[PDB]
Amino acid sequence: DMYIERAGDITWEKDAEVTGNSPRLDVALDESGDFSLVE
Amino acid sequence: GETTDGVYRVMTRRLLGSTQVGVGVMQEGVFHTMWHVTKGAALRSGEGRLDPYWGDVKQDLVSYCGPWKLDAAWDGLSEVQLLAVPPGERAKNIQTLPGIFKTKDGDIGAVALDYPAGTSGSPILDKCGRVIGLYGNGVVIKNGSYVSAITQGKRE
Ligand SMILES: NCc1cccc(NC(=O)c2cc(Cl)cc(NC(=O)OCc3ccccc3)c2)c1
Repeated sequence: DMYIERAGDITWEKDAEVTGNSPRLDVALDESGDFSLVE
Repeated sequence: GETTDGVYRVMTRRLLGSTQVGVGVMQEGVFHTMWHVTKGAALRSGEGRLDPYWGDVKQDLVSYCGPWKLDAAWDGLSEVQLLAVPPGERAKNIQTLPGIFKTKDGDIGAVALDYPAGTSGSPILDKCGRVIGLYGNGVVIKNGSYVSAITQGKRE
């Protein structure tokens, strides 16, 4: 059996840690909801 | 049980101890998460029950108590924040500029942040704090890193 527990508010935080890049990728989505790289 | 707006952890006690299988967003009395997290199963909140209302395996989304309420969209230019809620760790905002998933049916935003699989369902926010989608369905690229789609549902 699954259950939920509150973890916080949904708010934008100024001065948050900035990380991550922005890749452009050719992708495909199958009937099962799985993404795959088109190559 | 608790229906206060906010981000929630989705936990299970079937495995060893209490394990976090994912995360969800409670908004307007409706709980929103990814389909792969709950598989459409009912959820407990205190002694209350949250029954599924809408779901779709291809979109990998599910809503509880009512229809999908989240309709904000990434504007295509601005930086966003992932409100990551990792297993056993505190909720943390992480700012990033999304990439793009180019598909045969159009382009989708994509966030390149790496987190444990149990973080699936954590909301992605715009500069106004509006939920533009959920984190947890994406692809594994050459460098073993993970690029998740900004997965959003439709508000009918
Ligand atoms: N199509 C729905 C679906 C079904 C099942 C699962 C999923 N989602 C994921 O697998 C998923 C979701 C998130 Cl939030 C992060 C990751 N991360 C990831 O794979 O990182 C690489 C890695 C792996 C192991 C050790 C170290 C690094 C995966 C979707």
